[PDB]
Amino acid sequence: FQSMKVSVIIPTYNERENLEELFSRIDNALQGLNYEIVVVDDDSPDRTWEKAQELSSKYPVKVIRRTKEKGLSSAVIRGFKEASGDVFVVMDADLQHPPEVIPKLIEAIKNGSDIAIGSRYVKGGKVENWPFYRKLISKGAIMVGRIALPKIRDIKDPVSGFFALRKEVVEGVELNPIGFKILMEILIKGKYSKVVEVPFTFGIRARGESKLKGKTIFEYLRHIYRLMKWEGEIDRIVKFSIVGLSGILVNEGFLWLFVNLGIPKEIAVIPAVELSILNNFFWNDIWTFKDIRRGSIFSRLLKFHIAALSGAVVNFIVYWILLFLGIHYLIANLVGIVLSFGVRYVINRHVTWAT
Ligand SMILES: Nc1nc2c(ncn2[C@@H]2O[C@H](COP(=O)(O)OP(=O)(O)O[C@H]3O[C@H](CO)[C@@H](O)[C@H](O)[C@@H]3O)[C@@H](O)[C@H]2O)c(=O)[nH]1
Ligand SMILES: CCCCCCCCCCCC[N+](C)(C)[O-]
Ligand SMILES: CCCCCCCCCCCC[N+](C)(C)[O-]
Ligand SMILES: CCCCCCCCCCCC[N+](C)(C)[O-]
Ligand SMILES: CCCCCCCCCCCC[N+](C)(C)[O-]
Ligand SMILES: CCCCCCCCCCCC[N+](C)(C)[O-]
Ligand SMILES: [Cl-]
Ligand SMILES: [Mn+2]
Repeated sequence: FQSMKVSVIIPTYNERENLEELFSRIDNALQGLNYEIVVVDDDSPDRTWEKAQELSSKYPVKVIRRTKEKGLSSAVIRGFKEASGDVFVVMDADLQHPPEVIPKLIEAIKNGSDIAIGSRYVKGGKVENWPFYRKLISKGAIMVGRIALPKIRDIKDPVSGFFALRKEVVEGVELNPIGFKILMEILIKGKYSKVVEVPFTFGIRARGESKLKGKTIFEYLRHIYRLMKWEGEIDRIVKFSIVGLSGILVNEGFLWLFVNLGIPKEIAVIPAVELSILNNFFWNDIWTFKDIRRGSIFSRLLKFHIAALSGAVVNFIVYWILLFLGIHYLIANLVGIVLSFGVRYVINRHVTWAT
């Protein structure tokens, strides 16, 4: 069936030796299928944009040197533009991504997926010769993206550099050239309805020096912030905070009201807090999250209470922990309130008004 063309897009920088075993193993895996390889190199000081060209005699290889421009994600944007295939496959040259599972990816694409991800962390997936501290900071950094961007909540490896997509997913789509996480840009900005994750084994880099670890992590946070903006999440947070402020005022306003109406001070505290909670729920349901209301309004009210109490507990715990650590009590109080706002937001976005 793959008379339809597959472009295998490979960003390189000082990859050398691998080309031989890379192209060999790719060809073996994609035997007799219609495919091209699209190497996009940013003027390596080291030997190839042109070592790849001598292998053009043995392999269907198109080579691109960008000399004005530089960057991993940027290279893949370029590879998209220059590829002529129906299906794009993206991967690294160092053989950490095994060409032998490329068939499983395109197979997933043929079966109806718009996007097939090579995933270290789905059932079956592996990453060999890694400490578990290393593996968990990885899943940790990922979890930050899965929580901050509800759209990729169910994607266990959205930072993977190993994936396939139908050409249509990225056609007419403007992808941000900054960074290292092109897959994440696509999951947020691309056109698709089905994504699957395909287990594979992350291999040891056979040969050559490492050009990323570690520059990625800060860019990755800056990237998540850019995506949060694009997705409307930053705008929801600002409204949620504005509504939060109104709640603090309403809480005090009823508290003052109840003491001059006869009600004792610590019996008054509770109706005051409940009214502030209800106030906060009302404005969030018709403003902050007006567009993603589901089910009964009572079910959401109840869940909103869980998020409010969770916020209160987090505020309590964080505060006392910072005091024991010797932080000034006003900083401790400020961090308390901000972490409580963050946790309330997350639980509301993911539970109360989940998408
Ligand atoms: N044109 C161009 N190509 C690059 C650049 N940087 C790297 N490439 C190529 O992109 C690949 C990544 O370099 P590695 O040194 O192997 O990175 P890694 O640490 O193994 O990271 C991989 O795993 C991460 C998640 O585990 C991925 O997020 C990451 O993108 C990559 O797949 C290599 O093929 C490398 O030649 C660049 O700046 N410009
Ligand atoms: C605490 C400083 C922030 C003040 C902003 C107060 C709320 C902004 C106005 C939002 C209402 C506008 N609109 C169109 C939704 O009605
Ligand atoms: C579509 C309805 C628009 C709702 C307008 C925005 C409501 C914000 C109300 C809370 C603001 C009160 N406060 C204290 C911040 O001024
Ligand atoms: C069942 C007892 C409940 C005790 C926990 C106290 C709840 C505090 C809720 C804080 C919310 C106040 N505010 C201003 C953010 O709305
Ligand atoms: C939510 C109900 C609104 C009640 C209005 C309360 C008026 C503010 C209280 C007067 C201010 C007195 N004090 C002690 C704060 O200076
Ligand atoms: C992991 C939860 C941490 C809870 C911290 C408990 C607070 C300790 C309070 C010490 C002094 C306050 N007081 C009045 C009880 O003495
Ligand atoms: Cl709240
Ligand atoms: Mn690598």
